[PDB]
Amino acid sequence: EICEVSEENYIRLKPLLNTMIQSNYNRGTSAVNVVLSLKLVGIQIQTLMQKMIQQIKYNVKSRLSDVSSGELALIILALGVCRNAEENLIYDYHLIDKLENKFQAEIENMEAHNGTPLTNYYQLSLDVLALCLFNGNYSTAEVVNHFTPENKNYYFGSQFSVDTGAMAVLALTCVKKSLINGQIKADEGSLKNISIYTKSLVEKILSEKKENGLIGNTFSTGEAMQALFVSSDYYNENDWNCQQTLNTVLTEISQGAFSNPNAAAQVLPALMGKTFLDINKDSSCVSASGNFNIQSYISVNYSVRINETYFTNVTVLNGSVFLSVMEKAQKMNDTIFGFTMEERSWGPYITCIQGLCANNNDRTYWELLSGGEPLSQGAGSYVVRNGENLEVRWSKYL
Ligand SMILES: *[C@@H]1O[C@H](CO)[C@@H](O)[C@H](O)[C@H]1NC(C)=O
Ligand SMILES: *[C@@H]1O[C@H](CO)[C@@H](O)[C@H](O)[C@H]1NC(C)=O
Ligand SMILES: *[C@@H]1O[C@H](CO)[C@@H](O)[C@H](O)[C@H]1NC(C)=O
Ligand SMILES: *[C@@H]1O[C@H](CO)[C@@H](O)[C@H](O)[C@H]1NC(C)=O
Ligand SMILES: *[C@@H]1O[C@H](CO)[C@@H](O)[C@H](O)[C@H]1NC(C)=O
Ligand SMILES: *[C@@H]1O[C@H](CO)[C@@H](O)[C@H](O)[C@H]1NC(C)=O
Ligand SMILES: *[C@@H]1O[C@H](CO)[C@@H](O)[C@H](O)[C@H]1NC(C)=O
Ligand SMILES: [C-]#N
Ligand SMILES: [C-]#N
Repeated sequence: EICEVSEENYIRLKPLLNTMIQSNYNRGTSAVNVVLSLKLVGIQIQTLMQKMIQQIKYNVKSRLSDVSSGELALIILALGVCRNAEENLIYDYHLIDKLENKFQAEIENMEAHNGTPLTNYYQLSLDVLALCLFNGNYSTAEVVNHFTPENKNYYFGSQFSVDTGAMAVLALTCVKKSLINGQIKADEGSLKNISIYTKSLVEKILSEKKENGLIGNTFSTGEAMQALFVSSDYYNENDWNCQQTLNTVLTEISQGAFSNPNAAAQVLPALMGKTFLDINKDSSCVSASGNFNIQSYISVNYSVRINETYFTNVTVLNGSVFLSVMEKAQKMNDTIFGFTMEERSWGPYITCIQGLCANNNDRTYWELLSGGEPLSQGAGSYVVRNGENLEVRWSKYL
């Protein structure tokens, strides 16, 4: 099933539009995914598009190897949504060949280690999808090997990463199309195995559908919708009411739930009935499209768990975010609450506390909780309230 925002309700998407526009004044965040979504729905913003190229050119010279596989995949997608002059940058800077190397690097690490890539299956899926859409050299055999639905990298503890599964589905579907078309060769029987993978992932995705229509959570719904658009083969119209989902999302938007330019960007395409598979490197650009009118305090229970728990009383200004709490709590005692952050596009990401750094290969990270409950937002975004047990917990995957 595919449902779209009624053109009568197109105005409801205004906050996302604005939110993504304000991204301009932020060299910290990425403009790639922002421009990616916009271009994908036939909307062009010069100011953001200019910012995108700036970052892209800045990263081809230096950082070239520091850019992650998925990040490169995203760059490739944003430049090649439709055919324009900027698409040449894909074939000028050998980005596809670069992605093949970065993707292979992910593979190497999975063998050099217990099955963990340099990043994650979400990015891995992005890689395969990009390589697939742009005729890159990838092993369809290696795809079947590493993408089985029961793979550990689809799950975080007990939670099945809806985001990951959704992106996996999109990628796998692309290969599925690239196989039916003579666009690439594959060991016969692979199509079946891929379809089966896809079938399984969809059922898992739908299993995480909330009663209000959300799939996973708010910020996984956007791309879960895309995955479900392209996989009607594996579900009935009673297993999902798309219009309900669309309604719930529209409600949250009005509630400012997508103040995060990355959260906004990732939800935009599905709301307009678009998916990443709508990307055609051989032109579809609708250029003419686009036309736009224009002293309270609070206290919380700040826990930090490793084996033992170090908890304190923190009092901050109203409207303060989780990260601010962490910063004030680190002033109270640096030995116990001193931490390390990285900007990580999405916003501040907590890497180390007390010198204990998260390790990808060790499957370990710091989890953010509110009264023993995993947050749906990053530390910089999550506005804290009152009486909350704000726990930061050393965690693994099962
Ligand atoms: C498909 O899956 C079956 C069972 O897992 C396996 O025996 C076979 O090798 C796979 N076929 C291909 C072409 O990968
Ligand atoms: C555009 O928005 C402004 C906001 O002040 C409003 O005054 C005006 O009526 C709108 N015009 C059109 C054509 O939408
Ligand atoms: C604060 O958090 C810690 C860890 O969960 C807990 O031991 C303590 O009881 C909490 N205090 C309150 C006010 O609930
Ligand atoms: C906590 O305790 C475990 C086992 O008692 C120990 O191996 C580890 O170093 C400590 N911290 C963690 C969770 O790594
Ligand atoms: C922490 O102290 C603040 C004021 O310093 C107080 O409002 C709060 O009640 C204290 N914590 C608890 C357990 O109430
Ligand atoms: C601070 O403001 C928020 C919303 O503006 C409100 O929910 C909260 O009640 C205020 N502070 C307290 C302690 O109530
Ligand atoms: C930090 O907290 C610990 C634990 O109570 C305390 O012993 C120490 O004096 C505090 N000061 C620092 C910065 O180490
Ligand atoms: C993140 N899960
Ligand atoms: C998750 N970052």
